[PDB]
Amino acid sequence: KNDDQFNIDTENIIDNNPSIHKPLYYMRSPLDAKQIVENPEFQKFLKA
Amino acid sequence: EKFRVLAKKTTIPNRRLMPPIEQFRTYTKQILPQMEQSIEISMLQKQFQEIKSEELKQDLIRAYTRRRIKDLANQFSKL
Amino acid sequence: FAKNLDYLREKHEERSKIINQYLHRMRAASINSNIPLKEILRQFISST
Amino acid sequence: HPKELDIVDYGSSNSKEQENRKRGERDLSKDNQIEIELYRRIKTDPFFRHYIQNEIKYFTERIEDGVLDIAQVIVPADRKNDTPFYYDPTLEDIPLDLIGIKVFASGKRKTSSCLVVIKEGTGKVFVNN
Amino acid sequence: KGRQYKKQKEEVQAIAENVFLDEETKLPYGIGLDDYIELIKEESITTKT
Amino acid sequence: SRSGTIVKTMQKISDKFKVKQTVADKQKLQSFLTEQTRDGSIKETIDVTAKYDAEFKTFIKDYQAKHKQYPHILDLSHYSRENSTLSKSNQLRQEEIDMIEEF
RNA sequence: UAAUUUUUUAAAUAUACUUAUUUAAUCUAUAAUUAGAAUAUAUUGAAUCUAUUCUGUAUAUUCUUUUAUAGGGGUUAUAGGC
Ligand SMILES: [Mg+2]
Ligand SMILES: [Mg+2]
Ligand SMILES: [Mg+2]
Repeated sequence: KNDDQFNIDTENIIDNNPSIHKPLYYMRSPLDAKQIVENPEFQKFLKA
Repeated sequence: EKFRVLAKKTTIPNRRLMPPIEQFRTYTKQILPQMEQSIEISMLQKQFQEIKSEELKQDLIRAYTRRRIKDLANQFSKL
Repeated sequence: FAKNLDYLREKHEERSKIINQYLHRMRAASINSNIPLKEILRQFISST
Repeated sequence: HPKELDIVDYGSSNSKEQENRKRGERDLSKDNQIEIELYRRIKTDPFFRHYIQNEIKYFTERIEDGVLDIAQVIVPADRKNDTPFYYDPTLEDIPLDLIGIKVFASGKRKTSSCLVVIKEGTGKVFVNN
Repeated sequence: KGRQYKKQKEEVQAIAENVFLDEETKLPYGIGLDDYIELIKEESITTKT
Repeated sequence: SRSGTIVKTMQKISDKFKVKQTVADKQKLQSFLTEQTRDGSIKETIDVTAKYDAEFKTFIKDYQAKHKQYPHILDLSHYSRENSTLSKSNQLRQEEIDMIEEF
């Protein structure tokens, strides 16, 4: 369970980082959905 | 101070010392409709909620436009 | 909070229906098609 | 035709760039200095390396797709989203940058030329002394 | 952002950095006729010798 | 321009009814959640929908902490060249020679 | 308890004046609003019929346009000569 973060590998652009010529796959301020889930607030509201 | 003497017989005064009409027009034209549309729509979206048919929904809107276009017909009658 | 969940239900359902068309046609492109292979790929690419 | 040059053309040539320093890319022409800057960037850019590997293939797939329609008497035609997505950079928001008292005044007419000299003092005037 | 606008003396002194006489010559090298100088340095020598 | 103002308004009006200031249905919304909460399908719904729209991202961006701001992708290759380490000069010596030999 | 007018000598400074040389037309920042054109995408509406079109709005781009706010500075954009 270290399958959560997200990286770009800015040094070796294309070999390590696939499909980088498509924007939706690659953001400038990417999300971490696990944080969004694991905030206790967000769990309360849905149960609310 | 008010006066200072430069030299002999040379006196001089020294110099080295919410519009309503816009307050109305800005209210009539700009502020009313932006306050009205938020009201005039929310009074309708609630009314569209209880309904489940799509015929009435698209006729009330098109009736709302007619009743709102007359508002402009009166303005162009003015100067 | 609850409104913004309805803001998902539209999009997730939109993205689902659009996808489930392509999935149906690749089952058809396996059979009904001159040029089966590309239609399996074209309908993927438009999903990207 | 040999381009003669003048006594004055020597000030800029050597004072700007000293002979002690080595020679570098900045000493070259710009049209060549750019190609290096392209050769050093295109190896990393995803677009150019993708579009150029596949350029011939787009030129063929459009023909094979077209010949169907000539075989199936329908006029040729193009579909939507046959191609990949490529960045439309205009739609994307990129940075523009990476990152006492005196006065002397003149005035003029047809031929005259006035010069004013204001000093602090009483109301007092002179013209040509 | 230092001014490219240069006055005369800098444009003058910038020239003298590159030109320089020699006592036997009294003629300048950096103007472009340095080749013609090296004749006269030899001619004065070949005559006496 | 009397005929113009009439047209522009009616389309401004039509756009606003498409906005949803309220809930549409509740049985659908609750059934939508129970299905996805059953097995943890929520995260996929958040990631994918957040990518091809910013409005849902803006709402959820606040719940997130520890943000990162990479450069923009198009300006990335240029960003790497400017930040060339001393080691990368090893490349640039070669890439300087490869072109000089051409010229 | 002053220092007028004029002449002369020595030095610095930039502001007329003299010379050379560069540029010269209609602006920004924002907003609303008007007038309209070109593309591309999305899209409401219109079919008594070329709806593989037309129109309208938004988005981005490409020049154009009214007013407002604030602030920014004008002619040479012309007239002769050869
Ligand atoms: Mg004169
Ligand atoms: Mg001067
Ligand atoms: Mg002149």
